[PDB]
Parts: sequence; C-alpha cells; structure tokens
Amino acid sequence: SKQLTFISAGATAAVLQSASAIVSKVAGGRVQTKTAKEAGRHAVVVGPETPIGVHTAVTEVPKSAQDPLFSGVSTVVVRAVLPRAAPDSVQLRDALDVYASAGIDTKEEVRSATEAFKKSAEVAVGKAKAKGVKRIVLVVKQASKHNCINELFKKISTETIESAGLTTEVVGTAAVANQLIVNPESLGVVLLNDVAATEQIELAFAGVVGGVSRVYHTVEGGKISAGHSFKSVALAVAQELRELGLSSEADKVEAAASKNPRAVVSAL
Amino acid sequence: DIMVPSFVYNKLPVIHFLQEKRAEQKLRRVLDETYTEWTEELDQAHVTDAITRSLNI
Repeated sequence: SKQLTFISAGATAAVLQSASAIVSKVAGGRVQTKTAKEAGRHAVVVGPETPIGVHTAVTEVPKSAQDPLFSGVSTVVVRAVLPRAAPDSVQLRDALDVYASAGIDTKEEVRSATEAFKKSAEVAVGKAKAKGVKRIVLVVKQASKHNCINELFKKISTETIESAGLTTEVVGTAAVANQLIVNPESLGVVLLNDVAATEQIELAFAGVVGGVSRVYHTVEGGKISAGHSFKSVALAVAQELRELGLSSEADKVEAAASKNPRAVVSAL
Repeated sequence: DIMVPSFVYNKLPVIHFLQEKRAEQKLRRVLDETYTEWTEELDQAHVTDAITRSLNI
C-alpha cells in the first residue's frame, strides 16, 4: 500500500540490492519499495552523488549510533545544495563562476543561488537556535576559481545569520576538515558552501563518526534520508520506517546495523 | 524661337557641372558610410574550462 522511493546516485548495485533486501525482509511486504530519480517524501537516496531536488544537506551525530571514539560529540554539519540540472547541462555551482568570466549575464542564476543559500541559512540558524549555540562556522573553499560562488555564499549567509542575531566565522576547507575529524567538540554548527570538496568532507564526517544517515531537505518541503554504505543505508532505512510509523522495525534495523554493519540483512 | 533658346543654351554648362558635382557627392557619401564590422565571438578557452569543470576535475 504505502511506498518507499529509492533514489540511486552513484551507488554500486550491491548497496541498492542490500537496501531492497533489508526493507523487504523487515517490512514484510506491507509497504512497497519503488525506484525513481526524484522524490519529496518517504525517500531514501543511496550513493555519494547528490540527487535532484534537494536544497539542504544537513547531518548530525545520532546518540544511539555514536562510535566509542566519538562518544559525546554534538556538531551539526549542514551543506548548502544548489538546484541540480541534468548531468549534461552545466551545473549552477560552475555556471555562476564561469559565465561571469565569459561575460554572460548571470542574473537568473544569481537569483536561484540566492534563494538556495537563504533556505540553507534558515535551516542552519534554526539548528543553531535549537542547540543554543551563538556562533556558526561558514566553510568556503579558498581556491581562486571559486572566487564568485563563495563570495555570494558569504554575502548571503552572513546577512541572514546576522539578521537572525547569531555570529558567523568564515574558514576554509582543509583547516575545518582537520578540526572536524580531530577536535569536533569545538564546533557546534558548521555550514558548507556548495563545492565538491565540501561534499567529500560531509561524507567523511558522516562515515568517521561510525556511519550515519544524512537528511536532505527538498524544495517541495520535507526530509529524505541518504546513505552511502551498508550501515549508513541501513540507518537511513530505519529512520524512514520510523517516519512511516514503524517503531519496532526501526529499532531492529538500528540494532542490526550497530552489530553487523556490512551484513545487516543476514544479521536481522 | 530666339531668346528662350539662347538663355537655355547659356544655362546648360553650369547645370551640367553642378549635376556632375552632385553625383560625385553621392558617390563620396556612399563610400564614406562603409565600415568593416569586426565581430567578437566567445573565446573557446572558457568552453574548455567549463568542460573541465563538468568532469569534476
């Protein structure tokens, strides 16, 4: 009756097959599992690549799945995601910086980027207010190529955050990544500008913590789960089932993920 | 038969000269309005740069 939408973005067939087996064995057939390329709700996206239709890329450190090494840490990493076009078409993150060099008009693209950053900034400040932190950390790659997209990102993110009344501290990519992996307790909320390096940093943090499920906020309004490994996908499915209103099944999947990461399907 | 013909004959040279000058002026104006328009086309280096970015390099 109900439907779970599986999105594949750069994920090996093994992970997708594992996710399908897990949901089928745990759900028992009550909720069907359909595959697609875009969704707004009841969706799990498998693979490092960012799907189409997501504007925010928040990720946290769930208490249940905390690795013993990272016990007690509490930091929220939100990556701003610009609208994604077709693979052949030039992405906005690159168009916004190359068209300016070429002299082409960049009004509509700036407007779209501004809207995405405002939404991401609103999500970040809401998380910061909920956690109680006073200052957030902006992350912008300091490469000369990305001298326009980051500039707009800073100009808008700081504007929105200052309007909300919180402080912002700008930093690069290498220093923040090292701090987040080594000393993450000194960062409460970190926003990341839309770059490939930032995406890798988000994945590394999501994996080093012990394997977690990232939350994507879409344009339509909602939250969709995202995973890239067996454990992360299993946690993403468990959260998705919990959202549908299944508690015991979600707990079983979470326990199986904690015990046997790579073979949860057989473990449960 | 006599007077108007004579005065027309007297007019002819000046009018011919003025009309020749007028035609020369027209030709000169035609020539003066000609300019070579050098068009500018998007440099292919930017195209190459965008191709590289699409590769995720």
